[PDB]
Amino acid sequence: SQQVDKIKASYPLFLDQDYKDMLAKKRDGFEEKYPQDKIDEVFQWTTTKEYQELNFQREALTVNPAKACQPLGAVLCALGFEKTMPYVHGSQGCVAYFRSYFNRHFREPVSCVSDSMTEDAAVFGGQQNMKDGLQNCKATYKPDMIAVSTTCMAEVIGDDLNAFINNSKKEGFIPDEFPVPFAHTPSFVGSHVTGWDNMFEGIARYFTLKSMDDKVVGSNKKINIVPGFETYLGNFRVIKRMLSEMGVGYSLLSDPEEVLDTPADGQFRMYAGGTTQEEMKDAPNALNTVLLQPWHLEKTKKFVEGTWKHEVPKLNIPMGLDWTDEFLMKVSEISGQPIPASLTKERGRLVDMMTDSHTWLHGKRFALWGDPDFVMGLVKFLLELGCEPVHILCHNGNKRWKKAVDAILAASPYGKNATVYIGKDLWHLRSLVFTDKPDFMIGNSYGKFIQRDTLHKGKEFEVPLIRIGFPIFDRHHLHRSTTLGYEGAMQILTTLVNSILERLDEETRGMQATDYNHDLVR
Amino acid sequence: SQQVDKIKASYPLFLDQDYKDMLAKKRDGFEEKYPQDKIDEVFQWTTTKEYQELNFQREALTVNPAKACQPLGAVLCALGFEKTMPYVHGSQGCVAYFRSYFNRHFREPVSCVSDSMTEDAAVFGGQQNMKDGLQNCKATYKPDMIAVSTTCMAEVIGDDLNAFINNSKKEGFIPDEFPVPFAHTPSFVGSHVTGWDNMFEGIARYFTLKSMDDKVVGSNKKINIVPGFETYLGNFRVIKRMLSEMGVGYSLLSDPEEVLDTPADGQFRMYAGGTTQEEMKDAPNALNTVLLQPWHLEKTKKFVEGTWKHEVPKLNIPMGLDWTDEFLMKVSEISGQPIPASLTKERGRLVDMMTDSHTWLHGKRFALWGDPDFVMGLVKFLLELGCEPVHILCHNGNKRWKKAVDAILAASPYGKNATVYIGKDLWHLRSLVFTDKPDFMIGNSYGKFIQRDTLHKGKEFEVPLIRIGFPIFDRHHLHRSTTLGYEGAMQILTTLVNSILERLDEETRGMQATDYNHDLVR
Amino acid sequence: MSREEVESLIQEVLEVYPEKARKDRNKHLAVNDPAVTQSKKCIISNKKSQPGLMTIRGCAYAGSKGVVWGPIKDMIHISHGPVGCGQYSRAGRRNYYIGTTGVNAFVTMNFTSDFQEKDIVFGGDKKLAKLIDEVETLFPLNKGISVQSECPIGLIGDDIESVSKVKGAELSKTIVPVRCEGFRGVSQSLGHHIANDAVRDWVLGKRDEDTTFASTPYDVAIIGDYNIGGDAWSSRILLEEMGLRCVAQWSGDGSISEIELTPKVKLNLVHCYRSMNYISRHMEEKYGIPWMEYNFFGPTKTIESLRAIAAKFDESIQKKCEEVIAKYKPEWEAVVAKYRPRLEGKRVMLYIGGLRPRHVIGAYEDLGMEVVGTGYEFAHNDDYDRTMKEMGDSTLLYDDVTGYEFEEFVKRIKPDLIGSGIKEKFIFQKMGIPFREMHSWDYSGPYHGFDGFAIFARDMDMTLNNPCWKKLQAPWEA
Ligand code: CFM
Ligand code: CLF
Ligand SMILES: [Ca+2]
Ligand SMILES: [Ca+2]
Repeated sequence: SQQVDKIKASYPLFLDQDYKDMLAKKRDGFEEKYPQDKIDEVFQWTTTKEYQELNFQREALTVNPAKACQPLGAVLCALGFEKTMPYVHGSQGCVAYFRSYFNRHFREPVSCVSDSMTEDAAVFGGQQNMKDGLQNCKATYKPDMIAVSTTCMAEVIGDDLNAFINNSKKEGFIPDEFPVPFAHTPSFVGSHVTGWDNMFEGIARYFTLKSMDDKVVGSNKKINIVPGFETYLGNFRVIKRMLSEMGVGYSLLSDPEEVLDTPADGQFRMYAGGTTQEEMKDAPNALNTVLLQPWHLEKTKKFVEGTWKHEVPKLNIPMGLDWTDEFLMKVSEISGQPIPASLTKERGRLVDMMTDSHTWLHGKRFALWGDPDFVMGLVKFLLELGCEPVHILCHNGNKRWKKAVDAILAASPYGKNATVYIGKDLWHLRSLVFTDKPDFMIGNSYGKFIQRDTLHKGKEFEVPLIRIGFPIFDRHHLHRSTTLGYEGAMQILTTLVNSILERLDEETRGMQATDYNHDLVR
Repeated sequence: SQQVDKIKASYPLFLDQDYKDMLAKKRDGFEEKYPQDKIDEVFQWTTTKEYQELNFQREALTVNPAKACQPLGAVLCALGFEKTMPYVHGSQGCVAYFRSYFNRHFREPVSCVSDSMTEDAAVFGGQQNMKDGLQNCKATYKPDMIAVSTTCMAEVIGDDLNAFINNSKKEGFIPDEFPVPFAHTPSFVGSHVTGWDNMFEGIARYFTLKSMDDKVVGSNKKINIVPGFETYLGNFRVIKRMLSEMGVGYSLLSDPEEVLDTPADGQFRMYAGGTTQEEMKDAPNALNTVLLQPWHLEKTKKFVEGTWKHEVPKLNIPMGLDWTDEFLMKVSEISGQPIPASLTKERGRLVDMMTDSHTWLHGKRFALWGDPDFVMGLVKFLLELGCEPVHILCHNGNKRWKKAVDAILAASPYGKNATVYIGKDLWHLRSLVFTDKPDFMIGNSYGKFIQRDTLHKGKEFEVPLIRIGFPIFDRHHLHRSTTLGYEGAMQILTTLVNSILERLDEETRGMQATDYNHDLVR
Repeated sequence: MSREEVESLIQEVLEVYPEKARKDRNKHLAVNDPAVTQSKKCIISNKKSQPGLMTIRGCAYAGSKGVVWGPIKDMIHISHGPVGCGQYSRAGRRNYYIGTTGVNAFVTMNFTSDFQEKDIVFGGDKKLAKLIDEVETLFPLNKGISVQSECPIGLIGDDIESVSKVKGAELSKTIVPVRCEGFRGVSQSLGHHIANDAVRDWVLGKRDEDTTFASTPYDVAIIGDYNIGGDAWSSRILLEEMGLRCVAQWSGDGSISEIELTPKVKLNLVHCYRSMNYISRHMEEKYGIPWMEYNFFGPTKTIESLRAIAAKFDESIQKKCEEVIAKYKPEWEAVVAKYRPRLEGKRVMLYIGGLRPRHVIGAYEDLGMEVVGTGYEFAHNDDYDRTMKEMGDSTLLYDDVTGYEFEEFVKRIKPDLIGSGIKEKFIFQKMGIPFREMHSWDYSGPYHGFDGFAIFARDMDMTLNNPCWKKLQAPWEA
């Protein structure tokens, strides 16, 4: 039933007796589910070191990964350029998935097309799909540029994107001068970040390679900035803020902050502001290039140093105090712009926030995951706060990166009990938070299930999740937040401290029992 | 005992058996506390309408007020002016309290002095305290200005601040030209906000009254802005941001954003940037004056219109969509500056956030409290989101203000089941959240005890607190947040939506039982 | 309004398309006219989507793992291929279930063989085998496994059938090899057909020789109800209330056991025609189990179905059916009494998968709303025939509508409310048109049956008459 005045949705609804009873009968009648005892048993088992060991012995099965295939990154990278339309040459299924994946994280429209290759397109090789697809795409959505990415299908069948595109132009399907940069993004290699890398490098090649003759380093008096796979509007904005705050001529390559934040005013802007093609063509003329997230911009680094001849600084993702300092100082050196008292004060304030909260932070053990750079940085900041990143997991991480983080950990007493895990999925982490239980875990929405699992063992075993990363689907607008620079640092610090206090208030909310420690002031 | 490797503080400590047993024996042995039954009984009683009625029949007893005495406001107001030292003529006890009260909310130093009046100073009237106190204050802390406020003690004994100060100067205790504005702030009248009002008006009189001859409205091409009692650094900053974003010549009178956010860099800056005396002296030359929080700037309004001859616009606190629009448009009209596409887009984004989250918001009933303006505005925004501010409580509210809010509520279907409560303390509200239980409550740290009480009745009776207002002592750095303008609106919206989702995740975290609705995407 | 104004609209939009694409698209845009029962009325469906026109279709994988196979609780489904499909698909669909996720139920999880380059070049057929063992070891309580082929698997030709048969025989576990390679077909549609065939060949037949199950004259089965937000449950409660016994729900709170039990049901109640009709026909021609379609969207439709269903049984059932209708009458009545006035005459446009676009029409009309246009992503002409008797004369119809099309159509039609998918939501919200997700119920409760109707009603009002809509334009502009 339903009480019109106070309608109950799925949640309170299926808790009504008639419903409960129905499910009970359904279960006992046709589900043949394992006895509650067996269930409870196997569960307690999944929390033991014995289980965890077998769990880590996995060589084939991947459960609850902490990554996505290349094309996703290629698309995001594509969205960073002015009136550019992401075009994924391959199965249409992927594109639908990409769009929705981003739709849910940004709560914004996500324009992307596929040339819809099917059975015979795979067998015969979809060159026509490329031709018609490009023509149709331009004519219908009138984009200024089309960024081609790929699907495993197109990668297996070796569809020569370049050949196809070239022939597409030569056969009059699209104007010969229409910018159609491409990039091979095999789903089965690297991850989404690699896709971002490949896509960017391809675009960089497109507007540069040939025209390298008239280019001269530093002539434009700008500093190129490559964000890489970034899913926080605040992260793009903070970099641009600081740069402008210093009066540093810069050029953010792949800036979709606008596309991912179109104002709702009765009008739909498919495309929005982004990196102008001219900025890309002129990019080689820049003083240098700073890669905000170096660990997944490998191919781009080689192209920039090799072709653009830019001496890319060995800088870490500008996360946390130290790294942000290094970033600013490096930029300062390259541009000759002194760090304004504006930023100096901001740094001081963050330190002040750290000092005000060091009490609660000091000692808190965390488990975390996400992209290489993000994680690496998060770790550094955690260390600066006096916290312990015991379980550092980066599914899409590599041997060298692990070493880097290990060295970072070996540089601080707080990293003493930390352990970096590469090529490990969230199911592995689930075991880690059970066996060697941390205080909280920092990660994307996928971790909410780990917290569900942990709590199911017991309240004192519950490891609260702190949503920082990608993707965040169960929380509205967190994508606006910042993690980079002092600003991002301050936000993260605040978030952490308050998360700690929250759980404490809960734990001490028990009247008569634990409420004695329920302090008004903390 | 204690395990050196894993030391347990007060919380986990007193839960150890030997400790529990000790308390049990203490209770049963010498406390003579009422039987657990009686306790449980009286508790269930305090949640009934019967209790609530008797609770509302109170005419003398005030329990858990939602306000503070005038001097607190006077002090905060004082801190908004360049190198100014708050001086409270009266008992030293107050000053210690004021400082700490703010210390805990801002997590910053709070400089304020008292001329320490004692027994004989009260009987004989502390004129000497004023003389010596002022001389000593200037000489020791070298302030450029001293803002005198009062304590009930000094208000009862009718200490003529003006006479005292005048004589202090004439008798050579301080230079005759040293700026010593004063204000009578009887603890037992109005509240802290009134203190802010009085203090400001006194300062405005001091640098204006006599020198009104050479003043001409609009000559300085600036728009005066009076923030009033504001305890969110972000609230000052957002106003200044928008104004500068429009290119509007403005002058924020009483700007302690700097004093309340000194960077920790091995140096202690007692005083920081604030409203320069010149800005105050030149204030009458402004085009007009906008009172961000009109409801507690009454005396100032009369002085501005009366003496400064400024036609102060009838504007509501710039909170939420509509009111922020009105504020901007009014400012636009007064300054002749068109609202930049910068702000227009920002408005659009907020609307977009509203549209993206309207689903979860629509219908959520809230209980709230705080200063008149803050509350009034919070209500308006709540209505704009499609939420229902059922219990609107403003202890320091008045008859006219109630009417204003009522009219606002009568303007929307969502205000249908709302009820404004003036002169009501949090104990009254406690009953309201028990009898007519809302979804969440928005307020200061004092509400954490109401949530404690509610949960004690049962989980489904627990009404989570959303910390927005003053003071917030159990959460680090929330004082940096913003509530004004689209920026503040966005933050509040995000905070609310996420608060809702949080509680839902908790309610649906029960594996097998309620976790079926534990959605990854929301 | 008026087919002439509509036909002009269709023809106008088609103008941007290069001749080739223009020619094709025209065949998928049509003005409805009841009585017409075919494609005659300029409407062809289930065909290759035009490249570059940004369609909203999915892949065969989505058809199998996404909608049909994924929903099964006590069964582990392996997204066989590179990471991505599984990840993007992980807990996207709200096919609700009751189980201890991780120990006996696994829906929420994303099991994948995380294909890496060397697995393609050398064929991850060995990887799969090793994977299965790891699964049995780490998830003892699974009652079966299913490999969902992603594009790569289809191309490289991995003998997944054999791996399944060999490992299955060894471990004595049901391992179902599904060839739902994304490229195979034209949408999620074929994925359904494939998944159905997989069920037929690898699961259904398992209990044919077994006669231990105690059947009753009222044993029914709900097929084609994925319990989105609890949809199946809200439908089941009604059926059982009128004396029926729901032996199994296909891909709702479904277990492998009840699926195997299905061949013992006296009647199959098909909700989602497009996805289950295949297996329904098979169960008939083989086990002689008759099947009928039905609708639970809105009281009129629900009641209509409840009666038609009870009519297939004896009087005890029919009599009970009326008691049920009687019981819920004051409720849904009160619902319309409150909400209809707020939604009276409000026009709505839709676009969904391959059922809802026509099925929800009834519910809308029950609240006094008019569906001015609707369309499917993957529906075949089978559905379109049925669609025409539901759509009012001169309403717009579209198959595999391109993004650009939906936009322009919406521009002139100017509906008061639009119901489509996630990839659409924000696009129209930007335009200031109240949008409501008709795939995921916009994270809201069930819509099926009477209890679901109350929720559906509230939701429509909630959004359609939300104050946020009036605030789209800034006062300083006109
Ligand atoms: S878009 Fe149903 S034919 Fe299929 S996931 Fe939705 S309108 Fe599917 S009713 Fe169903 S539970 Fe669906 S809502 Fe047929 S199962 S491929 Mo997207
Ligand atoms: S249409 Fe469908 S989702 Fe596409 S591939 Fe084909 S079965 Fe799969 Fe998979 S890893 Fe990513 S999303 Fe692909 S590019 Fe490969
Ligand atoms: Ca949006
Ligand atoms: Ca401080």
